[PDB]
Amino acid sequence: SLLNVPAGKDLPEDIYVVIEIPANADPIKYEIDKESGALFVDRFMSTAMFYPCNYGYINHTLSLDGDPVDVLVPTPYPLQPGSVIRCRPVGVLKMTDEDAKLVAVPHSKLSKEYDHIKDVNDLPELLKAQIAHFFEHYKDLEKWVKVEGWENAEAAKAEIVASFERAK
Amino acid sequence: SLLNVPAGKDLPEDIYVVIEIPANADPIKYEIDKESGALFVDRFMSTAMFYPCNYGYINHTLSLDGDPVDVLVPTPYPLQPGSVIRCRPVGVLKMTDEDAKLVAVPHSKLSKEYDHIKDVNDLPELLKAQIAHFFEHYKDLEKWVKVEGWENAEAAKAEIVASFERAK
Amino acid sequence: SLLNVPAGKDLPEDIYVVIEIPANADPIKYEIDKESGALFVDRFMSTAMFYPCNYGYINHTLSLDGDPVDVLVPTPYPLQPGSVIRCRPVGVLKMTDEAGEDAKLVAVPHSKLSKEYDHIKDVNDLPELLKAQIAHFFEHYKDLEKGKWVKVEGWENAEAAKAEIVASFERAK
Amino acid sequence: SLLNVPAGKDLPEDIYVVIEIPANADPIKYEIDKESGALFVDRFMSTAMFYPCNYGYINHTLSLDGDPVDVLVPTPYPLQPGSVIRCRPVGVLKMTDEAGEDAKLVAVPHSKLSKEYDHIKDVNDLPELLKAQIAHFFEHYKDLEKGKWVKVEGWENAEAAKAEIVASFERAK
Amino acid sequence: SLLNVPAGKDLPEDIYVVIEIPANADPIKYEIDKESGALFVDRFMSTAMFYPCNYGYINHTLSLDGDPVDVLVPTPYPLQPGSVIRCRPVGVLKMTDEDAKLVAVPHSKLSKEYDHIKDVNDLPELLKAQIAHFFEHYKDLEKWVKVEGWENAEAAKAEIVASFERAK
Amino acid sequence: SLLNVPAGKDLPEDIYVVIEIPANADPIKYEIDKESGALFVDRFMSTAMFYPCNYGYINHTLSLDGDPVDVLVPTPYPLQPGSVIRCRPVGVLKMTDEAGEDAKLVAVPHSKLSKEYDHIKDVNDLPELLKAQIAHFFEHYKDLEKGKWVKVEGWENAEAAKAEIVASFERAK
Ligand SMILES: [Mg+2]
Ligand SMILES: [Mg+2]
Ligand SMILES: [Mg+2]
Ligand SMILES: [Mg+2]
Ligand SMILES: [Mg+2]
Ligand SMILES: [Mg+2]
Ligand SMILES: [Mg+2]
Ligand SMILES: [Mg+2]
Ligand SMILES: [Mg+2]
Repeated sequence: SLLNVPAGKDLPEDIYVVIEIPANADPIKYEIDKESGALFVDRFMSTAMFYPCNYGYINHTLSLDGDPVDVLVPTPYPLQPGSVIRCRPVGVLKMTDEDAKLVAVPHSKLSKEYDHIKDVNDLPELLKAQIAHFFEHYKDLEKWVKVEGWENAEAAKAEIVASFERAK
Repeated sequence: SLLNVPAGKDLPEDIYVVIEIPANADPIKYEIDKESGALFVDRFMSTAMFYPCNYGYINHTLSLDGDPVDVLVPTPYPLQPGSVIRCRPVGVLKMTDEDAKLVAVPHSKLSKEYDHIKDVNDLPELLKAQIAHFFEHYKDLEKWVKVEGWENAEAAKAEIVASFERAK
Repeated sequence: SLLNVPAGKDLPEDIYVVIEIPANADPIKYEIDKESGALFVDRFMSTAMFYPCNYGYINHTLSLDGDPVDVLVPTPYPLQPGSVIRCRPVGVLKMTDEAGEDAKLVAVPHSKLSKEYDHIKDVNDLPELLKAQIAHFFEHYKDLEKGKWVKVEGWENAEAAKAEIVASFERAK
Repeated sequence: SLLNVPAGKDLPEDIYVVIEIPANADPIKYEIDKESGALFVDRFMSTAMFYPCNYGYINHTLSLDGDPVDVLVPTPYPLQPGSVIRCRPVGVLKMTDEAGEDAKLVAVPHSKLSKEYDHIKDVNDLPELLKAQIAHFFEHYKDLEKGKWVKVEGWENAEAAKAEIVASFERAK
Repeated sequence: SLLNVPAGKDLPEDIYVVIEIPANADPIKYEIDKESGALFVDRFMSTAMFYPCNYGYINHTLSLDGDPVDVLVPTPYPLQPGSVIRCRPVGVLKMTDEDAKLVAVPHSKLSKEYDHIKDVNDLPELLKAQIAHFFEHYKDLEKWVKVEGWENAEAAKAEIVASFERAK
Repeated sequence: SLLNVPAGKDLPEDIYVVIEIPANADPIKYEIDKESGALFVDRFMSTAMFYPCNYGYINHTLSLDGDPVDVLVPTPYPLQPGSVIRCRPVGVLKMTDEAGEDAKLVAVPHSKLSKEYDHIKDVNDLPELLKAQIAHFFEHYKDLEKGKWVKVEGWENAEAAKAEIVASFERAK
């Protein structure tokens, strides 16, 4: 089951992200039920918006807000909900609703299209702008958010370590 | 696994439906293998028809025909096969092939678009007509069905209780 | 060609809307080129949003913004860009952008194409959620565009909508 | 424009079919408007069915029902509404509806677009399942329409199909 | 879980194939992680090619190359990744990278559209040509393959028996 | 009609490309018929491949192969066949097939439709992977066609691309 997926091959550099929401999909917010490991429908988003990246989490992590570390992962093609992808963290969007969303890109073994993206600054400015705007507005018709800013790979990695250790 | 999903938060008012067939999809009839909990292909439908609603069942229920209680769940967007959705029952299409198909709509927490639908009579007449016609004709090129009529929330709820208790 | 499509069967009650952008599609803003009648890519939207309804225009109309009357049309399923749909107007979303005033009509499929909308006779009959999504979209789809802004001002009834159609049709003559 | 598309390269063996509805699509019945050549939404089908094949017509043909010859064309993948495909006729589904008689031709992609259909020379070569689905669809797609009914009467060969094409082409002159 | 799916109802005649890659899909190569049974992203294919058939494996089999027996399964419609389909083997494409890919078609109970295909020779020549060409070229932009030839149902069945027994 | 679409706003820097085949689509090779302007199905590709980019042409151009200049255009999302996109050329893939010489231009969306490509000024700025996929595709998409072969010869810069456009435009006059 998805419940048995490890946090990564080598934390915080090499991680696995369990995808819950594909990039560019219908506005259905799914979530893996932590008890069953099954894909539950969390809610039908009320805004006409879509996640600009595949969205999911790192298993075996516990942040402050209670859940696992949530990650956005850009890919050439939308991924299947419930699928697991190997990535390396490169940044973190910090916001207040405080919450942190990491940005991880596919591991070199899955694709070479991202090798050049080592840090938050290497991410296409538009994409960063879209992620922010999305997080800043998807819940408008409901819960609110306030994007504070981006942080580097180090801070993204620190969040992973802290949450994994905190999960233990 | 899907095998561990509960019948609902509060039977028969608040239930979880394990989706096997998405609304408006290619004519592939999937079914969750009860032993493995895996999605098996039951058959490739022979008619050029598609389920007008997402189709699935309530876990931990056993009707007479042997299976779990089967449910149709309208949603704004097609759901993923194997996904689980929280709903509240509102009616039942009774037919003879006797079989009963409940109609459940998304729980208020997932969407407010259905709050006004409390009973079978609140369902759009077209949709009810489509569900009937579909059930009445999808197996024409194979097994036959004869739609007898709709029943209220109470009867739909009674079917859930009877099947859950019968499952115990 | 799309350029020859009439404004409607009986304006302003019965109109045709030329679809340029389907509902729930990828963020590509298409626009029918006025001279060729061909579907041009106006731009790739910068926000992660999608039109909540099919969006197009009534041909042979000229609003004061120099363009045809814009119309949003909800349909059970997304339509093909470049297709024409028979509708009857039911409301208008009034707004102000960086250029000035703008209005978007909301029209529903005519009774002969579908009965599902027969009960929607006016702006008030539209699901509140739908109205909310349309407003939120227009209010935010251009947020990532330097120098562009939208201020939704409110909705207006069928009568106001029909008024826009006649004025613009006459104005286009 | 689609209005200028020829009936075919060499009628009735080699024809072009203007596609209006793709195979396995959402239940939206499109129709090319005869005067504009534009794709109009004829209606949103009320049943949970979809055309088992791409459906369109041969341009410049006039059958006695006042419309062009209707043709169903199976293809490996669904075609774009408004596209034209070169086919060769292989059969005709004869039926009677509430208005009277109707016939739908079944044509397959010409050998130059694909070799996959070279072995389908006549109505009997079509997979029985495909023939069954087409009949069932026409027999049931209008079930939720008050006052509409279809009674499939049977299939006919390539020769009968080609006969329909020539008669209607000549008839359209 | 998918890990508990049996090899088939009756080996080597009646088997179950666990689908990992749907036919005609985006070039994402998924694979079921053998430890968790979860769908992992193996890699984003670099060529602009797509599997001409649904691709997966027979569970509880171990070939030489180490994995389970991999199967291509033509269907009227693309199948869901992680879904299981009942088929009967009809041929095997042998190649060297040595590797063997079986071709199985849906079991008669799921569809009758394939009853007439009993052996490798009954498969549409184009499809066989497409499978070969695909296998011969998908890894060009990376690992190489050399299609050697097709073999009959018997050889396909022999491969299943050998791998199942070898898996024990 | 598509036949009336101009070659561009300011050739060879600013051009329009009429899309015939979208990126990452089913293997159906569409082609705009030169006389009708309608989208014809040229053929169903025999290989399990798909165009890595949207593919079309610049109207009003005539290369020595007797056809308009072919252009591949990467876009964030696949475009509708028959739509026109404003681009600026950045390179050309030179190749030789069974008929002789051929060249495919690579153009990117103009700055006004999207800023995402502003940094792509020349063939060298294109992602190497993209260049590799395009070459591999043209080199293999016709492998299952008896008597057809492609030999990619190399890439050339913006200048060479712009040269192709002017020569062909002038040549089409
Ligand atoms: Mg959090
Ligand atoms: Mg039952
Ligand atoms: Mg979308
Ligand atoms: Mg305006
Ligand atoms: Mg469908
Ligand atoms: Mg007729
Ligand atoms: Mg192997
Ligand atoms: Mg594809
Ligand atoms: Mg050329």
